[PDB]
Amino acid sequence: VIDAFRLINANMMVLGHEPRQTTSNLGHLNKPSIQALIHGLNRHYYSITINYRKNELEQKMLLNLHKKSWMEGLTLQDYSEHCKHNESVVKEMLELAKNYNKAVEEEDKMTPEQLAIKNVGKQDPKRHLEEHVDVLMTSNIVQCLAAMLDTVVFK
Amino acid sequence: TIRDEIAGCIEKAYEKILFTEATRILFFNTPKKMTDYAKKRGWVLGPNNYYSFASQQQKPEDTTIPSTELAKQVIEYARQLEMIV
Repeated sequence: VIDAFRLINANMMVLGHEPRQTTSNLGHLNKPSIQALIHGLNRHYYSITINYRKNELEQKMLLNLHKKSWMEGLTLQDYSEHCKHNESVVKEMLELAKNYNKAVEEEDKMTPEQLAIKNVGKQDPKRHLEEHVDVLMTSNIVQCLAAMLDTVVFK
Repeated sequence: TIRDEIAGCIEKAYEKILFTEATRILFFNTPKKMTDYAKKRGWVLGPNNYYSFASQQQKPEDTTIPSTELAKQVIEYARQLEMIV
């Protein structure tokens, strides 16, 4: 993001305005160009490159601060609260997944027949198509957080 | 090799068996083999009768013992889920 600029001298318009040396960073900076308004600043102005520096120690903790933010304080609290969740209304949330698996599949079982009508994968789409990946991933989250029960509750 | 199998296969599991009734299988008259069985089995020796106490035997529950392998099986099961992944 951000940006950076520099003012070229306007009284130099009689002499050569065309440096620089080590044109590498110049080439990567002027790119992409990227519309018009951006190019309207090539005259009277020129940009200047930006690069981060580390400072990797504090950056390492700065990663772990946001990542650990999702984690709990004691780490046994919200996971055991998800174990309280592991049977809620989770049998009812699994009934939510069961309705997605009936309703999406009986209409996705007509698709193998419809492929013979259109012959074969021409546009399309419907849809009503796939979406079982998210259902399997949520069910896998359910079974893993539920597998934590035998680990936590026991000892 | 049959006679020791009388002792092994009678219990478990029978509640009780009368004296002379087991004497009908051991044959003889009043053998010392049934005394040696009163040692080997142990098990119980009762008056004019016998007993499988106690009780039938050892009373497996097994309570929290199988919960360890019930957690353990799910450990490697989840590992198979992660191998997909």
